[PDB]
Amino acid sequence: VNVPKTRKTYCKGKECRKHTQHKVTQYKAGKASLFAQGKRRYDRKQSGYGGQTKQIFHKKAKTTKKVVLRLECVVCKTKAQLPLKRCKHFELGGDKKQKGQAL
Amino acid sequence: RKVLQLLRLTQINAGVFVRLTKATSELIKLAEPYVAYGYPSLSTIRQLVYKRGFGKVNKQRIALSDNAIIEANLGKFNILSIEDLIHEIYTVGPNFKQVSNFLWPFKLSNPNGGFRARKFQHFIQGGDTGNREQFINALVKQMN
Amino acid sequence: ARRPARCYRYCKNKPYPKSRYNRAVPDAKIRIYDLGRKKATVDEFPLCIHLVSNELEQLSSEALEAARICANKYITKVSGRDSFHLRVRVHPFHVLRINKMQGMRGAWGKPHGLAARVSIGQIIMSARTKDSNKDVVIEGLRRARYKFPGQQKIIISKKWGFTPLNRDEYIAKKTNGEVIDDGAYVKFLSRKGNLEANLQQFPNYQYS
Amino acid sequence: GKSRGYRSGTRYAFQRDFKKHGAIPLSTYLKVYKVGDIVDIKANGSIQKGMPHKYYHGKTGIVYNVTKSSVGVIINKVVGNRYIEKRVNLRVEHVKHSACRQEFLNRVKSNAAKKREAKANGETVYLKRQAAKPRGSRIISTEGNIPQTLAPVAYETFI
Amino acid sequence: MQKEFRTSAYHSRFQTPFRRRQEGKTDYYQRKRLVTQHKAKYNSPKYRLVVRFTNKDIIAQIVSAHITGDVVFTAAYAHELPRYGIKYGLTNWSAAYAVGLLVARRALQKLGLDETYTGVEEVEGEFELTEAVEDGPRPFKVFLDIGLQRTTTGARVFGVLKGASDGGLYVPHSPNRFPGWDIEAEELDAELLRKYIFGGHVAEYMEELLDDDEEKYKSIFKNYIEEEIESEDVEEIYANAHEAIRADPSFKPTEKKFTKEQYKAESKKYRQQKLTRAERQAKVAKKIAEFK
RNA sequence: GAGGUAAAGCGAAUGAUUAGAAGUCUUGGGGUUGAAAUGACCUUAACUUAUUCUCAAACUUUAAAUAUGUAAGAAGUCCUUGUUGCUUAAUUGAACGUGGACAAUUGAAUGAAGAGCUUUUAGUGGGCCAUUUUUGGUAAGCAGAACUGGCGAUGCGGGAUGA
RNA sequence: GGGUAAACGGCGGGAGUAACUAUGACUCUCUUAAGGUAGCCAAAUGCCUCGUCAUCUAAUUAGUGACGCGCAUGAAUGGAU
RNA sequence: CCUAAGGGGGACUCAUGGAGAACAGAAAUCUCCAGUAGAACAAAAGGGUAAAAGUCCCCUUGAUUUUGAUUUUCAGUGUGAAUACAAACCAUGAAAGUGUGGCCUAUCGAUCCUUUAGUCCCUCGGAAUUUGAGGCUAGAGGUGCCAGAAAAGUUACCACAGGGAUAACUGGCUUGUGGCAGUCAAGCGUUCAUAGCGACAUUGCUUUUUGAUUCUUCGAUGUCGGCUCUUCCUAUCAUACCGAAGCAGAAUUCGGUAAGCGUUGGAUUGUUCACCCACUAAUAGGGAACGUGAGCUGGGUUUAGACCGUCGUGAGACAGGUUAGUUU
RNA sequence: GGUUGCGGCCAUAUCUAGCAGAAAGCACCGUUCCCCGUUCGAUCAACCGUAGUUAAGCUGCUAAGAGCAAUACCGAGUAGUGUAGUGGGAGACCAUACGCGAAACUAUUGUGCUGCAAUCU
RNA sequence: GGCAGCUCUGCUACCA
Ligand SMILES: [Mg+2]
Ligand SMILES: [Mg+2]
Ligand SMILES: [Mg+2]
Ligand SMILES: [Mg+2]
Ligand SMILES: [Mg+2]
Ligand SMILES: [Mg+2]
Ligand SMILES: [Mg+2]
Ligand SMILES: [Mg+2]
Ligand SMILES: [Mg+2]
Ligand SMILES: [Mg+2]
Ligand SMILES: [Mg+2]
Ligand SMILES: [Mg+2]
Ligand SMILES: [Mg+2]
Ligand SMILES: [Mg+2]
Ligand SMILES: [Mg+2]
Ligand SMILES: [Mg+2]
Ligand SMILES: [Mg+2]
Ligand SMILES: [Mg+2]
Ligand SMILES: [Mg+2]
Ligand SMILES: [Mg+2]
Ligand SMILES: [Mg+2]
Ligand SMILES: [Mg+2]
Ligand SMILES: [Mg+2]
Ligand SMILES: [Mg+2]
Ligand SMILES: [Mg+2]
Ligand SMILES: [Mg+2]
Ligand SMILES: [Mg+2]
Ligand SMILES: [Mg+2]
Ligand SMILES: [Mg+2]
Ligand SMILES: [Mg+2]
Ligand SMILES: [Mg+2]
Ligand SMILES: [Mg+2]
Ligand SMILES: [Mg+2]
Ligand SMILES: [Mg+2]
Ligand SMILES: [Mg+2]
Ligand SMILES: [Mg+2]
Ligand SMILES: [Mg+2]
Ligand SMILES: [Mg+2]
Ligand SMILES: [Mg+2]
Ligand SMILES: [Mg+2]
Ligand SMILES: [Mg+2]
Ligand SMILES: [Mg+2]
Ligand SMILES: [Mg+2]
Ligand SMILES: [Mg+2]
Ligand SMILES: [Mg+2]
Ligand SMILES: [Mg+2]
Ligand SMILES: [Mg+2]
Ligand SMILES: [Mg+2]
Ligand SMILES: [Mg+2]
Ligand SMILES: [Mg+2]
Ligand SMILES: [Mg+2]
Ligand SMILES: [Mg+2]
Ligand SMILES: [Mg+2]
Ligand SMILES: [Mg+2]
Ligand SMILES: [Mg+2]
Ligand SMILES: [Mg+2]
Ligand SMILES: [Mg+2]
Ligand SMILES: [Mg+2]
Ligand SMILES: [Mg+2]
Ligand SMILES: [Mg+2]
Ligand SMILES: [Mg+2]
Ligand SMILES: [Mg+2]
Ligand SMILES: [Mg+2]
Ligand SMILES: [Mg+2]
Ligand SMILES: [Mg+2]
Ligand SMILES: [Mg+2]
Ligand SMILES: [Mg+2]
Ligand SMILES: [Mg+2]
Ligand SMILES: [Mg+2]
Ligand SMILES: [Zn+2]
Repeated sequence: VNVPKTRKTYCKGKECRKHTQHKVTQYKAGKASLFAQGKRRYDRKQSGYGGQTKQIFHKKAKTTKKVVLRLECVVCKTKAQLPLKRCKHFELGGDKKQKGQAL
Repeated sequence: RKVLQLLRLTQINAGVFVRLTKATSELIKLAEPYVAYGYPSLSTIRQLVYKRGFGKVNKQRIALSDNAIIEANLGKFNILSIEDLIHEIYTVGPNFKQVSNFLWPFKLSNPNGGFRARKFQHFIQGGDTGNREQFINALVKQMN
Repeated sequence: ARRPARCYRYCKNKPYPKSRYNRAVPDAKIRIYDLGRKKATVDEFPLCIHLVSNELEQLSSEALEAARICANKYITKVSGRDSFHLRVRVHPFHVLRINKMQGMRGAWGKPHGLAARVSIGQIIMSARTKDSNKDVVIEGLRRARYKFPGQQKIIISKKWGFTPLNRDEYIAKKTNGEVIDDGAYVKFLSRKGNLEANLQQFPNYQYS
Repeated sequence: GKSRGYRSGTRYAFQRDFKKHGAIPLSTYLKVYKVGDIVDIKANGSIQKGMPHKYYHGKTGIVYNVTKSSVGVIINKVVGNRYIEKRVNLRVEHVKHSACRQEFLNRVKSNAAKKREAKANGETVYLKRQAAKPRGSRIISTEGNIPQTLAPVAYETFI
Repeated sequence: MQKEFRTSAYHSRFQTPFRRRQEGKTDYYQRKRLVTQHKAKYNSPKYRLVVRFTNKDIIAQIVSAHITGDVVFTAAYAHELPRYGIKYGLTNWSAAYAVGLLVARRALQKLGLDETYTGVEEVEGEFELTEAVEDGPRPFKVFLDIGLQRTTTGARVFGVLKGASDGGLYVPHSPNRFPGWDIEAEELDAELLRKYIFGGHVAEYMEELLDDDEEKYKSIFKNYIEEEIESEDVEEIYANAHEAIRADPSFKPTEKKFTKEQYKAESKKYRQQKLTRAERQAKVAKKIAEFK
């Protein structure tokens, strides 16, 4: 899958409310904070004796992930998110197909 | 089963009068393996109505023992007597529907003399079901 | 190897032919369907005799081969190899299946053999010959009947050879120039199409 | 493994008619549908948008909605022990006016015309349809038509 | 050696196209897109500006489609132009403009939208759409149907487009197919378009050819020579015609030298008639007999 | 209205398939011509043409029976003209209306211990058998589906006996 | 990174070849950490198997003695006596 | 899987065949004619498609935003997928139009938690500011047992609740397989189809084989074989009487009525089976809950001890071998 | 009646081989300054209607024409099928009773009809 | 998913 690094979609920002030029980037999940309430609760539950208190997922089945595009408006810097289908290979702004050539 | 219910034939040896059209003939064809029918004469109709004639009065089975019973229920259709009713059935009249529906289904006995050796095969093939066409009178004489 | 034929006598399954869906199917035992003087012209053999099925049934390719061989052997022995033209009129296109060659789990069988599905009144074998060779050809078919299961009738045809015309309509169309040879068969005149080609192909056509 | 996809089993239902493939004749696009019209549903295989499900192929219903290229049709489907009202969006290529309307709407006009004339003539007319009745008596002439006697024929083999 | 192709099975299974597709005259894809109307605008028709060019004529018709066949609203032909003062070049780009203006004015006369929606009375070649008047009926909307004719910038069909638009009809369009459109600099040079509207290209050809190849000028521009029409007075021929077209756009049918019955009787003499069944049967019998 | 099963068809498409016949080999070999000419001849095999025997659950032009959708009015039909920001070039339509006309043959049959509506809760969620259709299997008192009727849950007369 | 098997344990396949044939001392080839050594055996361990030969008997799927490409014998998981 | 293989527009016509053109030939490229699609359309198969949905070219991001309705599976719940609109904002085209991903039918995922985007809005409750945290709306990180626990073995030391819903006997249905018997008659038999046989086929019987099934029995019908004893069947090995021969005699072979009468002693093996030695008129085949264990015996199998080989890291396994093992 | 433009149904309209076509129309046809598109003004664009032609297109007619369409004392009330019996038959299957009812085949006939506008010997 | 060395080996980490 090859997706161009720019895109003109609708901007939901109050300033724009229209199709503007956007910059496309792949979304990357942030680092899990230690002070998130679910993390704070988990650490308290794990302390002391009792062993592992919550379940740990093992039976992985997916071999891909859904790629999310981060679209930042060049006018007002409002971001938007778009999930794509499951692809094993994804590049941003790769070389476009050239039809009519030999091996 | 639904066809026999719509002909008001919900027991064995129950008899009813039907006016022949395309619709009622195609009804009777469906019930043919379960019924014996034919063309009734005037004397057969008279004997049926006289001996086993009952009227549907307020959803009750009332004997036709007096002409006032017939008049109170069929005078708006110009039926004032048991003979008016017999005529209306026999010469299929403009008010055949009301007169035949007013008549409770006839509850006949078993034949005096029995049926043929095996009832449930067509009259043509030596049985009893289907259209026998003038021999319904002999059968009714046996059963009425 | 082969089960008794009683295991496959009746048309219990839908027709199961060779296709893109079953491919590893063996060949039928019968490969030759025309015997005797198959190149004889229509006028040489006026008499047709049929072996007709009185059964809705399945006949194995093995039985077809055996009956064909029996009839051919007898008729060539008694009257000569060129005194008749025998044709087998049923082709085994239905594949029989065998299971054993667990239990009932996964019991879909493998191809085992071939059979022809015949109806009542269906012709199994046809023999065109001369009239004087009737009793021989009949006796050739009557023996072949022993190789088949069920009931078969030997019926002398009303028609001229393997043609669809009676022995009288054929003579009428023959003396009227409406029949021409085509090798072992004939072509009949048509009153439709190009008039010139029709006239050229049937020069002796006494038009009315 | 069972397969129960949307268009399973529609191999022949959604086929075009023999020698009738290709472009749609434009009378299909010139018909006018109003709310309350009775329409037959027949999927056209060459238009895949707005296509009915295979259940509605061959069903007749009432138009309830009219859009740019489609009509909404109300269908009653049996689900267990009752009917459920189904609302199907269909492009007009899969829709045709039901010919049962035009016959009954003509009988309404004919009844109105017959009734008004009878009032003008001061007589009566009966407008209820009647089933076919048994035929009356008749006399069959045999001049040129003397009865020909037939017999069952003997058995013959024709092969 | 090879299989004969035109078998009876080939003919039996052949599905002939639509009659008017096999004639190569109707593009049914485009026709479906043009004709089909929004189903919630129930019986309101879509009106097409059918523009067709023959070798000698320009046909412009305003058409709405129905189940029994298309119905003409009005029609203007190029051979009507001599009535308005244009006698030669009845297939110019300018003749196309004149035909479009004529059909627009005639349609608006038929509807009653003459005083309202006059159009572009002073043709300067600027791109413009007929705007509706507030508190009044909307302009007659018409869609261009160029049929199988190719879309090129400078084509004559868009001459009828521009004429009809200037005549007061609302015909949706863009100016990037007009003569004088700069594709690199996406603006319309209205001077060159105005040149084309008033026969400027033809007049310039007359002037440029006269001083270079006089013999070809004598053959190509004969009618102008025997009409004493020079280049400088070419424009007025159109400029007056426009005015004349606006003065009386009503249709005047040609007075017919013969009646319908006379035409039919004359034409029926030159029409072979099918042989009776008996005639061809006798022919077959004779051909059989002469074969002996 | 819808359908593609039974049947039928295959000198109709696809696929399978028996036999000859007549042509072309110029883009098949063997032999015989040829001193060598690829230019003939005998042959088999190829194709081509018109025929011929036999077939298809996952082939088909055609195409049932049974089963199946809708309609058979008063919430209808017709006439006139009111509303809108929708729609039309519009005074066009769309939808919903005011007012007027059509009365029990108010628009097929037959039947109707009446129609409609609601709440709440039990048991059950092993099934089996018969006719017909039907799948696997050599078959099975075998395994699995379709429609109906039964047994289960049911005694009574008959089948000696028997869900 | 090194040591250690009287630690746990492990201890190979495919073709050709000698003035008949058979076998293969010999050679080639793949490959291991090493490729089962001394011994022993159809043994309480061998499937095929009631192995083959000898002896014992009139006759022995038993016994014993031989043989050994040993399904899957073998050295202090001790081998042979 | 695809930034096009999505969207719009335009132009063109495909597979293949024939006839022609230097090298060039069966296959290079060019030309004409024929060509209903016999091509192609990402991927299964089916449907669909010819001035296109196919091939090539031009422009693009509608594969966008907001939240409702509907179809399928359906409980008319969820998920997936799809349909027709409303309100925006766009692409494309002269335009009508078309476009809310892929021509259609598959290509996918809850609560809790985390993370990002949006609103920069609400809350941190004695009052504020700034960090931090918590909320609201939409995605993503995943459960493939796919309406979604967090999870290795062994038990031959074993336990419990049950199950004839279910295996290991007999019995019952069936008879493929096993066994036995016919019909036809190409051949064999010096000649000669049928004395004796008999291919290619085809019809049966039997329940002495083994399967198939799972109806009965799991609050138990004592599961191998032998010994002992009785009886029955006949598809007859012997004995009685006979018919046939490729019957000279003798011997033998084929067949009929026949179950009256008999059908053995041993070596090896737990064996059923087998295989030899020997006698004999003959050493036929079977059934009776695969007769027969409150009749026996207990060699085998199949509790617990123990050894070996192979397998396993191990506990242990072996339908492999071996030895000892309460018979009321 | 012919012809053109736009059509409806979408072969009774298609296909093959011949022949004819007055008037108008349509068509082929001529040219390259201009808008435009190509390897190629062949297609597409524009210009002239001037120099020519019915040769082709188009239209009609012909053919025991191919195909297609329709019809039927054609085949055939056949094949199939709903319902029934303590019908036949070891079975495979079959007959009968009350109903529905083909396809192929055969024969005959036909070979576009038509709406709006304009135009014409 | 973090470190680190030679497309990658080693160690460490594990609530959907
Ligand atoms: Mg703590
Ligand atoms: Mg804890
Ligand atoms: Mg701790
Ligand atoms: Mg008595
Ligand atoms: Mg009796
Ligand atoms: Mg079966
Ligand atoms: Mg199992
Ligand atoms: Mg269809
Ligand atoms: Mg789509
Ligand atoms: Mg177009
Ligand atoms: Mg079919
Ligand atoms: Mg089907
Ligand atoms: Mg069939
Ligand atoms: Mg057919
Ligand atoms: Mg075929
Ligand atoms: Mg409950
Ligand atoms: Mg429950
Ligand atoms: Mg159960
Ligand atoms: Mg119960
Ligand atoms: Mg009962
Ligand atoms: Mg009793
Ligand atoms: Mg009995
Ligand atoms: Mg060694
Ligand atoms: Mg050893
Ligand atoms: Mg041992
Ligand atoms: Mg001993
Ligand atoms: Mg020994
Ligand atoms: Mg030893
Ligand atoms: Mg070892
Ligand atoms: Mg050691
Ligand atoms: Mg060891
Ligand atoms: Mg694209
Ligand atoms: Mg695409
Ligand atoms: Mg296009
Ligand atoms: Mg739903
Ligand atoms: Mg859903
Ligand atoms: Mg799904
Ligand atoms: Mg637009
Ligand atoms: Mg849109
Ligand atoms: Mg959160
Ligand atoms: Mg507070
Ligand atoms: Mg506080
Ligand atoms: Mg998620
Ligand atoms: Mg998870
Ligand atoms: Mg689960
Ligand atoms: Mg689940
Ligand atoms: Mg445990
Ligand atoms: Mg164990
Ligand atoms: Mg059980
Ligand atoms: Mg058996
Ligand atoms: Mg058997
Ligand atoms: Mg056997
Ligand atoms: Mg011999
Ligand atoms: Mg059991
Ligand atoms: Mg038990
Ligand atoms: Mg006991
Ligand atoms: Mg006991
Ligand atoms: Mg005996
Ligand atoms: Mg004997
Ligand atoms: Mg005895
Ligand atoms: Mg012993
Ligand atoms: Mg037994
Ligand atoms: Mg026992
Ligand atoms: Mg005992
Ligand atoms: Mg005991
Ligand atoms: Mg023991
Ligand atoms: Mg033990
Ligand atoms: Mg080990
Ligand atoms: Mg002891
Ligand atoms: Zn913005």
